Amino acid sequence: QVQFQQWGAGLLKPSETLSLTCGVYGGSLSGYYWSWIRQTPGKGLEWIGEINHTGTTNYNPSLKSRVTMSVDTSKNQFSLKMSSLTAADTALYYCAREGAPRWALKRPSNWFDPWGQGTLVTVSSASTKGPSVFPLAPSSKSTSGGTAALGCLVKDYFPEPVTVSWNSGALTSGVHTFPAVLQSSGLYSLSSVVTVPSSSLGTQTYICNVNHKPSNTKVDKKVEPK
Amino acid sequence: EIVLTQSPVSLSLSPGERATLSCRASQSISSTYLAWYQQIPGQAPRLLIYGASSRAAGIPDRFSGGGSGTDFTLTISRLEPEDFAVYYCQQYGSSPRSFGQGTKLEIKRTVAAPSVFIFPPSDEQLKSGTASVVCLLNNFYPREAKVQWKVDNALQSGNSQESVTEQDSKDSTYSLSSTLTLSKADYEKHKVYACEVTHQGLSSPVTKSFNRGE
Repeated sequence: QVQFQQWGAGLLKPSETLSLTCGVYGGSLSGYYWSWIRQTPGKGLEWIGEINHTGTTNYNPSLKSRVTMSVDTSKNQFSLKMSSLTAADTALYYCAREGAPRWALKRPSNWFDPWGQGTLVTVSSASTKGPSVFPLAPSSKSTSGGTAALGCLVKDYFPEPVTVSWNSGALTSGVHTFPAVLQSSGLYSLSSVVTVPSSSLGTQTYICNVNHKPSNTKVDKKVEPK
Repeated sequence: EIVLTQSPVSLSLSPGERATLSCRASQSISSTYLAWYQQIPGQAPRLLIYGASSRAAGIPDRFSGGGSGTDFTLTISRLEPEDFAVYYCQQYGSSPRSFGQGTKLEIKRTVAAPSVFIFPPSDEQLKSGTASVVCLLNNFYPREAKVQWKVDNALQSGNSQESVTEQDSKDSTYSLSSTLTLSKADYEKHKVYACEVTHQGLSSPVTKSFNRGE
């Protein structure tokens, strides 16, 4: 029943001030400690800090110089502020509650039980850039026994994420959308592929739909054989 | 800081088998201050066990926890398809609360050779002054595979990036995409572009190549 809604800007420059807030539904803040936990994509979990309904806070010692937390009991919300940001602060940020009640000072903490969803926060000096969508055409060298592979390369965009569909979602089987890679440039590049019957080439249309909200970009790229 | 070292890093098993994951703390901690969380890629962590052995509501009895002092264990008696995810350990006896680096529980299936495809750069990218060549490895197992880019038989280094998808939900295979990026001058300076794939399922490396002006 207890769940979270999170908001706060997710794209910042270094040395800006990150501010995130979670509203709590289905349960009150009073009696519990509430924490922020972050996770770099591909990495593990790092606890940031916790606050109770009276404002008692506890922070990770490796972050206490640039992290504060607030609570708004009238709105049943709590907030995190993080300063002197760097690219290393790019991560998914979660709200969580302790699994059991605990008053303002109890030396050993509890476990986390209800976790909220992870919101991506990106810290970079790069400015928002829409992706270039390049076709990956089926050929002689992308066929194998009646099966032809085609796709699209979503290159030089920032920041994450991008959503990729095939034929506006009517095409799903055999689709592989790959995690993006961060280039030296600070821009992202991803690919989406699909294997189809090679007899379908010439009559069946294959279009890749790429949506990048931060740049307000949506591209419908038709992929045609050789 | 209490460091938590999880073991092993990766674990390939099949549904119906027994899994046991270890959590070692750099210092001795009481069992009441240990927890285990499960995480499927793309979703938030989910509480499995707290206080070393207590199961959170909804968690079946096939999940067991124990240990004391410096060493703790999570045991999945008979593995179900739902159970294949990442597993993290956590201590909350000492500030700050620390997590282990995780253990990945992957479905163990039959060796499958990849289907290797190659894609030259499009004309749209060529007018941008850049050329990217793509090589696709489709539906293979296990995850370990080697991709090598060769331009006129010159092995490439520092000019390519690859990405691997999560383990597929129905055939438990992996797929990999590799991108080789050159300037369009460097790209037009050469003729033969090749992707060489090494994998457990192939009796010899498989090369997919093309020529500029095909």
